[PDB]
Amino acid sequence: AFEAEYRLGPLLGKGFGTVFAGHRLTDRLQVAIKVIPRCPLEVALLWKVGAGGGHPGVIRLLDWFETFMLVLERPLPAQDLFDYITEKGPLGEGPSRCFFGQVVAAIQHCHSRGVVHRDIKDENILIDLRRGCAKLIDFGSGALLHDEPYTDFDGTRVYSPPEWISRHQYHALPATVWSLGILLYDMVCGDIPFERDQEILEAELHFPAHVSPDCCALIRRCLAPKPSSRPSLEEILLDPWMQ
Ligand SMILES: O=C(Nc1cnccc1O[C@H]1CCNC1)c1csc(-c2c(F)cccc2F)n1
Repeated sequence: AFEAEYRLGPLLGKGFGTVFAGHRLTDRLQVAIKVIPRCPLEVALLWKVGAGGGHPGVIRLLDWFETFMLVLERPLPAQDLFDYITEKGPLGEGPSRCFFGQVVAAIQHCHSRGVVHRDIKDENILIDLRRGCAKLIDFGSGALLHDEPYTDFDGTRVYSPPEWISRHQYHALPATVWSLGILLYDMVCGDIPFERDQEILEAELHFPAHVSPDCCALIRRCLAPKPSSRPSLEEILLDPWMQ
């Protein structure tokens, strides 16, 4: 059945499992097909967040199969943000604001469906380059959202907050916001702020000279060491740099 409705094209990336470009046979709609080995949570999380729309900041799930294979939308043309930055350098504050804005709303959306992505990072933001639009991908390591802390966590280390590194403490919202701060620093500076555990734990920020102080202040807020010092998502949207 899979091989009846869909044709796998080139490998696009191989942790998540593996993602391919493909087409849906009947109408040659372009899709991405994500293969996983060993029903997975990702399908459920994608369902919850897709259901009735749901959001333009989130890649839609279109179909899934056992043999596990997920059929995802594929904007044409598209590039993840990591590769974009590799090729083009930091986004610069005007387009970061817009993309950062979109990511935050996608995250808010997800939280509204009770889903925490838990792996926000630039490899996981797809830029749909026709519409000028960021989309969240890769829910393979997300969870259902709760007040209660986690240790279910298997994220990307360099986007993980100090209290996870130090205490194995994962609080969904503060850890999300921490990762947003990493991402934003990524976007405007062209690299992550902290490469090693020790750097995360110290959390010391040295901004390149080109980063505006407005952008600095927001990033410092998101990357506060103590998780309760961190803004909520609404505070971030209301930050003066975000206007
Ligand atoms: O779901 C996706 N991706 C993903 C999911 N789940 C886990 C990992 C995923 O991606 C990996 C490759 C790029 N970043 C991580 C996805 C949908 S469309 C797409 C995509 C594209 F349309 C053009 C170029 C590169 C692309 F990736 N990707």
